[PDB]
Amino acid sequence: NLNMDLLYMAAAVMMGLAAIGAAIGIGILGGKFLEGAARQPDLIPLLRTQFFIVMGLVDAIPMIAVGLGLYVMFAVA
Amino acid sequence: GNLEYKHPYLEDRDVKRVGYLVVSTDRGLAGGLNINLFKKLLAEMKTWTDKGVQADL
Repeated sequence: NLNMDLLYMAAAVMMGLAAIGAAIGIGILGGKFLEGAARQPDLIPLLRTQFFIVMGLVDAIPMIAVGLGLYVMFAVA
Repeated sequence: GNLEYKHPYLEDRDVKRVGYLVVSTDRGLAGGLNINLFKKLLAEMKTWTDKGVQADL
């Protein structure tokens, strides 16, 4: 019935937007990591450390949205 | 340091001629001070002019 026709679109959007968000966020965040590394190599272990520390907090909402999108696209639909 | 630049003053090239900045006294009665220096300079300038490179003072 009509449910099959809207959910596969709603999830589509709900996850494409999170894609845009996480992609641009991580691109920007990693750009400064690379410039810092090229500026002062051998600090790379420390930059990588605190980069991954921060990056973990960037994925939160995008990944929540991905999870709920899938929870809809299959378990609801 | 952790970065480096291609500035001319920092890396060698083919010696085609040399410059000398010569410091001398303005007054006499100093003994051999000036002449030892000028003789050393003349010796090395002769070395360089043997290799066919001019020099400027």
